[PDB]
Amino acid sequence: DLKSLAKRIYEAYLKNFNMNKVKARVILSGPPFVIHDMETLCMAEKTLVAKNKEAEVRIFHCCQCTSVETVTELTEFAKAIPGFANLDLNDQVTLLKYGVYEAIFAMLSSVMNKDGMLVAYGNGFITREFLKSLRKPFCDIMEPKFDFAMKFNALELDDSDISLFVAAIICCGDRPGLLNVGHIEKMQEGIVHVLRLHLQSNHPDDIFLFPKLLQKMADLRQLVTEHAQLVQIIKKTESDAALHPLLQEIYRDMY
Amino acid sequence: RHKILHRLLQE
Ligand SMILES: CC(C)(Sc1ccc(CCN(CCCCC2CCCCC2)C(=O)NC2CCCCC2)cc1)C(=O)O
Repeated sequence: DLKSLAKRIYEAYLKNFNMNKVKARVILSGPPFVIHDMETLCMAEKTLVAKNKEAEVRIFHCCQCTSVETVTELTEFAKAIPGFANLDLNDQVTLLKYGVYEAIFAMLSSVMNKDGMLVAYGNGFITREFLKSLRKPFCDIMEPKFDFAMKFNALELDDSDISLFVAAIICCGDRPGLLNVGHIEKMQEGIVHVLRLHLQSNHPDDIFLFPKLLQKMADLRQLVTEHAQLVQIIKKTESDAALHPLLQEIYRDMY
Repeated sequence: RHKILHRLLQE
């Protein structure tokens, strides 16, 4: 039932993520509150966030809360991938541990354009330049993500493609410390098989789109490797930037 | 070692 493995994964994607590509493009076309300077950030915090430090530290805390929620949605999505709930609980944990941020930065592309990113459930839009304006090390977090996203978005994927791509990212048989490698590789084989057939049908004019996407998965691995290095730096050198517990679990010992 | 995530997974 290949056409139904795809549909099951797509359905699980639409069920579990608040933000997706069709919703983001509707908003990014035609109004989110633009955050482009310190004044608008403060106004946005008044109107979009309920409950005092440097601007950069407040942005970092809001971002963490968001990542905590995305990690939670991705866990629910993962449990809905055929076979995943059958793996060993340790392997489930290992697959999400290394997979979530690859998935998060793929999906972040959906809400990014070259000028900024849609944030807060579609209700704000932060300019890329404002984020560059922040002081080090916080002006370094988002930029490499915009760079990745501009290359990713040029592939013109839709949510049916992205759902399978994210499933393939999560079902990766070469993560450090997997116990039952063969069981994961067999799952991934089927997802990737369905992804190749789905792209062939959904994008019949890009004959290299499947290997283009495999390469993006390796690009996202490097992107997360570097991201985890910037986070480790932040966690040493910034007194006010402690990680939410679930995020500490995920980053501890990562790369 | 991944207490919260393990909790999430078993729900
Ligand atoms: C927190 C670290 C340590 S670094 C990190 C990681 C991820 C992100 C992107 C967070 N974000 C902006 C959240 C913007 C909040 C906004 C700020 C201004 C005032 C109003 C509220 C956002 O919209 N994420 C989408 C969510 C939908 C699905 C795709 C991802 C930023 C930094 C982590 O790595 O976890």
